[PDB]
Amino acid sequence: EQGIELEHIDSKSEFAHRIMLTNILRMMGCVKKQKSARGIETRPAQVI
Amino acid sequence: TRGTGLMSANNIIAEGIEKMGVRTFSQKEMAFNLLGLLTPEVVELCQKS
Amino acid sequence: KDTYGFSILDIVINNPVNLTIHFGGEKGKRIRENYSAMIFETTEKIFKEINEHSTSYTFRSEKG
Ligand SMILES: NC(=O)C1=CN([C@@H]2O[C@H](COP(=O)(O)OP(=O)(O)OC[C@H]3O[C@@H](n4cnc5c(N)ncnc54)[C@H](OP(=O)(O)O)[C@@H]3O)[C@@H](O)[C@H]2O)C=CC1
Repeated sequence: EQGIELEHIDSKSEFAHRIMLTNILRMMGCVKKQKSARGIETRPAQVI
Repeated sequence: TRGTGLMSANNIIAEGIEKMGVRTFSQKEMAFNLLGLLTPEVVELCQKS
Repeated sequence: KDTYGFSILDIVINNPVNLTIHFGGEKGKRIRENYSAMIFETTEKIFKEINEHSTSYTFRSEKG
């Protein structure tokens, strides 16, 4: 996001915030749900 | 980090920044630092908290 | 499940060919300890590969 100040935050900024925050939270949740549905409590995934 | 992605375009001032005793990293260096977090001891440390 | 990290019912029902036990986290470390404490005094340790750096162990077979 280049040259997008506060007054310019628009569709593209929302899509980037989705990518970089909300879908990373969703991917973490998906991994959790997959390991819980299989009873995996002793092989945690490290999130960098 | 100097190189591409988002931090490129700033490579011409990296030397000026480093003149203040700061360190800028190449992508290999930053990758080495990040892979340092996947070492067995850091993994256990993350499992603790 | 609490002591050795596997369910006997799962083995009886599905007959897996291989089973890996993972030692991540506190619970995993406790299970690893239970695995390491086993001996065959006659004092050889059973599971001689398991040590304080093992992250997992794998029971293996051919048919089940
Ligand atoms: N100095 C730095 O570089 C710093 C970086 N960071 C962060 O660390 C991370 C390092 O990445 P970096 O290489 O620097 O940044 P880049 O922007 O180069 O990396 C992002 C990459 O993600 C891929 N991508 C883009 N959009 C999507 C999408 N919608 N879906 C899937 N993949 C996509 C692209 O590669 P492709 O199209 O080939 O898949 C792109 O090259 C970034 O998240 C950055 O914000 C933080 C602080 C400083």
